Amino acid sequence: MTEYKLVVVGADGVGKSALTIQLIQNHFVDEYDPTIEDSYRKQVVIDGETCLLDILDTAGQEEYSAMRDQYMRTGEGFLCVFAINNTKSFEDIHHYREQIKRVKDSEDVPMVLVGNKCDLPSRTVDTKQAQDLARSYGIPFIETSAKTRQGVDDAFYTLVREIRKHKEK
Ligand SMILES: *CC(=O)N1[C@@H]2CC[C@H]1CN(c1nc(OC[C@@]34CCCN3C[C@H](F)C4)nc3c(F)c(-c4cc(O)cc5ccc(F)c(C#C)c45)ncc13)C2
Ligand SMILES: Nc1nc2c(ncn2[C@@H]2O[C@H](COP(=O)(O)OP(=O)(O)O)[C@@H](O)[C@H]2O)c(=O)[nH]1
Ligand SMILES: [Mg+2]
Repeated sequence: MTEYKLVVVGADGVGKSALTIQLIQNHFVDEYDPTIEDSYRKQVVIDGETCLLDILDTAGQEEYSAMRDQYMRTGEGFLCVFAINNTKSFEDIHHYREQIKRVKDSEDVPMVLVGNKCDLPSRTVDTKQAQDLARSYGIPFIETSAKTRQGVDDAFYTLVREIRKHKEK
């Protein structure tokens, strides 16, 4: 069975854990332990292919040990998540993309830009801003809500499709 290693990265509080738990459990958590970094497996069918998705939901101290470099280097594609009500989390996307490029030693790593919390009314990052950023990176952009499940399947499945396109060479 085909396995895909997905990694969810981004600032604290953008909804990485809520997105992961929505995908895996079809339920919205109002709180998820900020001390829990972990990987979950989910079997799905994407475009007729039965896959195993291994989803690493990242958390912990900001540290750049060689061990953590190798841990991140195992990821085959990355969801780079910001929240559309938090401009700082959007400005931090550059950082996460650069760190992925660094550990993967490539400018062509499967990535999807995810603007989460799209159910909230207090939007500070406009859609055009995010699509412009994603266009400049050459990656898809998807708006999601872990609360309503809007866009959640599409974000993770689009990442899988990006990994397949990379694997085809
Ligand atoms: C509370 C919590 O769980 N986290 C916080 C944000 C994400 C997690 C882990 N921590 C963390 N933070 C940052 O950047 C935080 C900012 C804001 C304040 C100072 N910095 C720099 C920017 F301004 C943002 N980055 C990381 C981080 F890069 C990694 C990590 C580490 C290594 O060695 C490789 C690597 C490769 C690819 C990656 F995507 C990431 C990531 C993420 C990598 N680990 C934790 C980070 C604080
Ligand atoms: N309204 C709304 N709240 C969300 C959404 N995603 C996450 N949250 C909330 O934002 C807070 C932080 O989410 P969390 O998953 O812990 O973010 P993480 O730090 O990136 O893992 C929690 O209270 C979640 O309930 C969303 O799409 N909409
Ligand atoms: Mg979390």
